[PDB]
Amino acid sequence: SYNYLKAARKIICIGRNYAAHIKELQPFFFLKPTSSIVTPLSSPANSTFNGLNEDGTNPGPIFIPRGVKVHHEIELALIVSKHLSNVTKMKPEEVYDSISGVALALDLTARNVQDEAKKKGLPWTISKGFDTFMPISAIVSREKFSSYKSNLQDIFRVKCSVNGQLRQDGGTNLMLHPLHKILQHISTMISLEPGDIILTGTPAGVGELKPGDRVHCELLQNNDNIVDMNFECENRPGPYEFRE
Amino acid sequence: SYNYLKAARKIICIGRNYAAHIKELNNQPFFFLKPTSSIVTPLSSSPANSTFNGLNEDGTNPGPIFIPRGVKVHHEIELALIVSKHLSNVTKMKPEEVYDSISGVALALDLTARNVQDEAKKKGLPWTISKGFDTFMPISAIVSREKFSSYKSNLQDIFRVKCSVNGQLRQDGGTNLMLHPLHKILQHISTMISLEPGDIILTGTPAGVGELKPGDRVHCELLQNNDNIVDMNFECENRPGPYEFRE
Ligand SMILES: [Ca+2]
Ligand SMILES: [Ca+2]
Repeated sequence: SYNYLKAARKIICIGRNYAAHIKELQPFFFLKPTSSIVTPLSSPANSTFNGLNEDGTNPGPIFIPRGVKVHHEIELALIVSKHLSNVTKMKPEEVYDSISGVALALDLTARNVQDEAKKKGLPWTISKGFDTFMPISAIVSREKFSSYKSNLQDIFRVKCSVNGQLRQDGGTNLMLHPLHKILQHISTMISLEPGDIILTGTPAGVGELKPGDRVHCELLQNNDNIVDMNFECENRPGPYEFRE
Repeated sequence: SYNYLKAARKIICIGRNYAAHIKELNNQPFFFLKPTSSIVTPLSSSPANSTFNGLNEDGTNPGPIFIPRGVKVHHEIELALIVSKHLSNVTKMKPEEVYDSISGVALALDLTARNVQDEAKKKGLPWTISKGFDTFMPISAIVSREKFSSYKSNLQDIFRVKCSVNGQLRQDGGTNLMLHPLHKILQHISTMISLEPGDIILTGTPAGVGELKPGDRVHCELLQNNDNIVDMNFECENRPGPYEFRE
């Protein structure tokens, strides 16, 4: 089921949210356009995005734009199911009641474009929003993990492999800002509504992606595979070309 | 009609897009997104502690401009285009094609948390929050293209925008001062972030940016061939939540 993708009016993400070292066991956010959504192949002309299908699907490859160095970032996505506006405080048990399920997503980033944006203090939008820059899986309904209703913070494990090599493998228990604080903090600035997709950060191990690479990503629940997706990278057509 | 608002999948904006001195007129651009959750319409357009609870079947969201605690807000009056078709990897667009790529235009305010944005700039961090607070995109009803069907060969020079606060005029400029024209904006954007019917594109603001504080009265308008086609007003208030900016 990819239908939830049609109800997504917004995609807000959190950055640098995973511990790289034991000792560290403040936050910034950025948007991603829903036009960047792309779904696995097994789910017009010169077009790199023509809108989602009736069922919310958008099968296609990752379009690496010319001149751009793309880095992959595997992440757990929350599918908000309630209206959250200026929440003063949320407890772990409440995350479950605020979402309809989760999904496995890749927060593709145009590294060199972002490097230049950070240098000039300019918007990150483009480096984070190219078409297909948010490859995502089908939704995993909460009922599938209602048994962990009181706290979902430690049950998930996310991993990403490129060309048969494991590059990222982290558990959500390494998260710096927990799920309940993410939902609460955000609501005090940019109110959330049903259908909103929230990316919660990526674990260490970010690597690059080039045309021809095969990406295999997984989402585990108590070390049990519940999401397995694959994407192929190709050259983005059109006239775009990034040159510093 | 504010129904178009319900169909907007995204809001993209172009920055520093207006000449401030004659000199540049006889001759680079960056973009950023805004959440549709930042939309707010005039009080006469149509729960608890909520500064945004979704749009009505109307497409409206009548309300004040909620200014966050500790935040300094700057107003930016701008012309918004309402895309009507799929634009992806377009190689070239002529001024004449703008009319057929939109269903109309609207008058919008691109509100910004200046001190929050200054900090982001220094730290090289995203502008999202400084540009996305609820109500940070006050916007008018739609102006259907038939209204200006007569200039379908080139709409670049027929509009003018103006913003005034507490009775005093602050911003006033014609779209003829735009550094990057409407057809180029649409074209260039499509080569990175494809557009689909319903997308809203903010096209930049003229010089004269100023501040808005709780209790302020904002009056903005859009003219076509120097005739007022849209006139909207907004009230500023204190954001009612736990948020507070401190440097
Ligand atoms: Ca990320
Ligand atoms: Ca602006």
